[PDB]
Amino acid sequence: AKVHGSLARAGKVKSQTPKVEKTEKPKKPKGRAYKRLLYTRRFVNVTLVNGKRRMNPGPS
Amino acid sequence: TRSSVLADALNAINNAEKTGKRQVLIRPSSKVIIKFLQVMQKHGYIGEFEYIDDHRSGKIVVQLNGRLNKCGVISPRFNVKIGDIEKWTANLLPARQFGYVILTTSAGIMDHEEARRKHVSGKILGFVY
Amino acid sequence: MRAKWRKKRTRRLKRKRRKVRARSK
Amino acid sequence: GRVRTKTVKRASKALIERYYPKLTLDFQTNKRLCDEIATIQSKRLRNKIAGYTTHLMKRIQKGPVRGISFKLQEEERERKDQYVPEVSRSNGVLNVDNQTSDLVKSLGLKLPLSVINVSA
Amino acid sequence: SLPATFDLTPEDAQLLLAANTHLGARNVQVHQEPYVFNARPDGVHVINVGKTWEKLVLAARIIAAIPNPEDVVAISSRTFGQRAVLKFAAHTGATPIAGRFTPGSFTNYITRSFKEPRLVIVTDPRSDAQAIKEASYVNIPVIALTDLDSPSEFVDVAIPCNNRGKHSIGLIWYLLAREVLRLRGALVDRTQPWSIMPDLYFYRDP
Amino acid sequence: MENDKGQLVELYVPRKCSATNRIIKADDHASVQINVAKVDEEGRAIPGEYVTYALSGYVRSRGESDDSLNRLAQNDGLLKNVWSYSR
Amino acid sequence: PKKRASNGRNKKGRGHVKPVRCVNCSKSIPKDKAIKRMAIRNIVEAAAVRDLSEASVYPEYALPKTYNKLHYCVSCAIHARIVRVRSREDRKNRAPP
Amino acid sequence: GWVPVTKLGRLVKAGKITTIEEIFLHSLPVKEFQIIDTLLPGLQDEVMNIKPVQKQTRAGQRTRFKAVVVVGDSNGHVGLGIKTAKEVAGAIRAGIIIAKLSVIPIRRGYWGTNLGQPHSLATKTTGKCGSVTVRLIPAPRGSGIVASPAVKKLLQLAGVEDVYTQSNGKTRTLENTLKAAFVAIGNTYGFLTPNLWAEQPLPVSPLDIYSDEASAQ
Amino acid sequence: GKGKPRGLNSARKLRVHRRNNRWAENNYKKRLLGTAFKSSPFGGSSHAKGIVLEKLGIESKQPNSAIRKCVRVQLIKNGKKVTAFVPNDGCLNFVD
RNA sequence: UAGGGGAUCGAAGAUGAUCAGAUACCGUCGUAGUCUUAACCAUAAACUAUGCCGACUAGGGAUCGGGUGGUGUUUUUUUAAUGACCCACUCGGCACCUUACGAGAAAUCAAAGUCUUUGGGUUCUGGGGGGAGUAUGGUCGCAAGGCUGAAACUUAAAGGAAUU
RNA sequence: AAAAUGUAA
Repeated sequence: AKVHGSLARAGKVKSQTPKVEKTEKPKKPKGRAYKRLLYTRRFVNVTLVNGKRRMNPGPS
Repeated sequence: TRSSVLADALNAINNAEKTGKRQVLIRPSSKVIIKFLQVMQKHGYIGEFEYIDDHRSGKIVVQLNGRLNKCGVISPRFNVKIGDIEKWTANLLPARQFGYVILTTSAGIMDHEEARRKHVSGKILGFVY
Repeated sequence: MRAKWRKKRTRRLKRKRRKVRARSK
Repeated sequence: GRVRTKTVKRASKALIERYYPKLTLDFQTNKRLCDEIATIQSKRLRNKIAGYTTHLMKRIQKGPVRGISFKLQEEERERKDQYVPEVSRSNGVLNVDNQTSDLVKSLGLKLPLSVINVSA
Repeated sequence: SLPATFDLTPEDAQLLLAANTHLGARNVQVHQEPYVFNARPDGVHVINVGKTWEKLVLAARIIAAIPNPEDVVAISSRTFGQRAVLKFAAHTGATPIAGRFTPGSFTNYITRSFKEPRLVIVTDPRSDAQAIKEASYVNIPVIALTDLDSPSEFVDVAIPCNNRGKHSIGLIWYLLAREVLRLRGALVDRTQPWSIMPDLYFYRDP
Repeated sequence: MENDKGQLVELYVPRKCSATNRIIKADDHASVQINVAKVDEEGRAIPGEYVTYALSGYVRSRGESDDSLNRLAQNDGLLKNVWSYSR
Repeated sequence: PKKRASNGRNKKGRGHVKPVRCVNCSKSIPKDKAIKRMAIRNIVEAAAVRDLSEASVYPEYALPKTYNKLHYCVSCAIHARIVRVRSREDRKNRAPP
Repeated sequence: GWVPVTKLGRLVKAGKITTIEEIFLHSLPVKEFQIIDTLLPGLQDEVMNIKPVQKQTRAGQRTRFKAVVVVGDSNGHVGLGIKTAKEVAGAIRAGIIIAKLSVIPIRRGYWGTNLGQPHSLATKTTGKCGSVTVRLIPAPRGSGIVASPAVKKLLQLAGVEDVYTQSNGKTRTLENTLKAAFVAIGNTYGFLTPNLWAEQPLPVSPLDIYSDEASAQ
Repeated sequence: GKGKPRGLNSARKLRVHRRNNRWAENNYKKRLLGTAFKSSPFGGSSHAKGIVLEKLGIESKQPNSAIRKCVRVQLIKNGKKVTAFVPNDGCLNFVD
């Protein structure tokens, strides 16, 4: 095999990608308040009785 | 050669129920095998037997029904310490309500629950159901 | 391949290195 | 090749088993007989049905036909079921051995005894 | 249980000798058939006529023991006993299937050959091995007319007959009908000759 | 099969073989029950008077339904002699 | 895997046989594990037979025959000889026809 | 639109037998699926998994769909539905029909006591398939269905609560794992137990006394 | 028996063959043979340290076609020159 | 190894063709050899790829040895007598046929059965495949080799039966 | 009688 190749691409694609950041997202409670929202958002008023279950659906 | 005589009598009996026999024949029979025939007979597993007397060892034609399924032996003769009885019931016994493990004690050849009342112990023979 | 030929390979190869070790005695 | 298929033997068979008290070995009548009882589609098609049945009519006039009947022949079967007019219990009574002799000695009556030789 | 006069009879037994149903087999004799009355030398055997009447009267207790006398299958592989099976279902009202049997007469309810039986009857248990498996997948009684050669696989009653052919098949089914009427039927006593003819059964040529 | 306060618990009761004392379960498509009508005076088998016999699926797979047949029939009185036990 | 309870052609009861020679290629083949057929023919063909009783003397002559045994090596019996092989259940057949 | 065939199917459409226990009692087999539904209204579903089975041709390939579905309820009734159809949808509908034709009852009592309400199993029973042995051991109340994910939901719709299971061989196969469990519960009534060593009268068949109304037209 | 002695006094026979069959284990062998105490870049440790000898560019194999981008190391407690794998995207600018 | 013998076939080798090449496959000659005496060597798809003894679960026919019966036959001089064959039966056998409710991955096998319904007694070996039956030491052998028998390193497959 | 071979698509 090749013992001596090319190392010019040390972080090539890493920096040649566009510069987009994180905006200040809505606050999410910590602990007990968080699991309160999972119990309803999956069981109570449910998500969607379409086939089965989706928490991360599609473009529809 | 012929080592465990009790295991050989049970041999012809294993395939006897696998066919639906109403009779069986053992050989050459010992004193130990005699008191075991009474064990199953005592609870209602098998029927009564008839020991034919000859000038050699002996032979017994036991008339079985169809209640008995598996009759085996435990080789060799093992040492029990009272705690072995409460562990062996879950070692091979089909249930916790029915089934008997016969062994040899000083007062006779009986099972764990009967030996329970008299706190007796010794070696081991086989399993019954 | 045929392992009969693999046993002929090692046969002469051990005998070869046998006389080469005798050159040091 | 020129060989009859499914719909040919199938249709020729139906007509003969329900309308047998008719038919002949003629083509112009068996062809127009298909036009008098049932209904078809084309003419060429109808012509093939009629030709195969005149072939079958020729084998029916020779006694039994393979695979076909209509109850009329089961009564005809009872008539020719008695043959022989002579018989083959006449010659003697019972032809036996030495071994078959001891057989009658244990159970029978109207079966006499006669000895043979036999070489094993 | 025993009837009344349904025991040993001189007239019934001498008619079985005019049938050749006492003649045994040859080199062959299947384990489960030790029903002999003297071993006939030269490679032959004999059949006990009294124990053969027993087999016929017993399976007949199971014949008239079926609700509707029409769901009784009368199968025949032998061409010799084809008119004989037609006459049995002609006096009781059962269903005869002589000639081509066809796989799907007990199973495959889609066909016009399918009939749900409560009693099954076979002529030759050897060649009819197909009708044997049919009844063994639906829980139904199986009858077979064996000799000494035919294996009694999956059958209940194996009567000692003469499946070699000839007049043995027509003799068996003749007395079978006389019994389905003696016990609940249009029969009267034991001194009953029966107007029916045995020469209507048997094989007729061509 | 009961409990502390008596009562018959655990639904469904399977049958049993009268020749092998071997329980008759539903997965057996080869077990046959005999219906031998009991005849009396002037014949008459009676439409409701039968004798039941149990011959399992394994018995038929060997053809042994004929052995215990004479056995089970002889002792009840329908088989005058015919079979012999002592062999 | 193993397709015949005899593997080749029998080998139960002994454990060694004298190998003979093929007649076509002459390849050494075990005695019992070889193929040998009966060549129970006549001296000539089905035509020159009456031509012989024409030139020969005596009344009608006699007309002799010639018997032989052909030894093959399996490879020879297939090139166009006693073979044509068989199917799964048809291989167990042991009748000459 | 049901209207079945045979004496069996017509005596069920007549209401002479409302219990499936009469079926299993005389060991009589099943032929129609709609009949097992007139006796069992509470039949629920539970699809396990589908695996496309391929077959080669002179042209290329041709794969089907091996749907592994089961039926039954929380009592003692279960169903075995094996189907291989052209589509996934057809294998679901026709696979349920097959699961009705193979319905069998199960046995299970207590671990070792006798109080009330069968909670565990009865005896040590087992079923094999190919190279997969599945032994069933009785367990005390409060535990759970101890086995694989598939055999666990299988016994859920079997009516049992407590159980232990020990396997030997290659078990990563849905087919043979669950086909051997269909065998283990079938042998529940195939092993003689003392509390069932009394001789039964063995009643006369329903299609004998009712064989008068379902015969013909 | 089925290939074994159910003998009361043959307790040592069972012990003899057992130890010899344990040598067939890849885990038992390496354990009692002290493979790390002999060779193996890690002698009884899970963590170690070395010094960069040089910067390499080793590639990959099948069913692929690309480069791995690597480097070289050297044992301190031993003195054995080795080779390591550089994780993440790039970061070769922080090694040296 | 050493003597004797040494027809035939025939590792090597020779050789005419054959192929693109032919130191192979085809032909022909022929050293050792193939045989025997006295020593060796000690491995074989040395296999029933199935260790040794013990018991039971099967319908049957062949068939070698001994055994018992048959008012069976042949030999004839003469009923004989044996000897030969036939038939019933039988142990030790050499195998087979149809199934196997059994077991088995399947092919299959009355054993490879009596294994989760888990134990008759007992011997030896393997534990993914390679590396590699290779190394070092030892040990027998005239030599060749035999016996015991590694490590470093490598890889996610090797492999077995079976259907299209 | 003679008649070999298969680049990353």
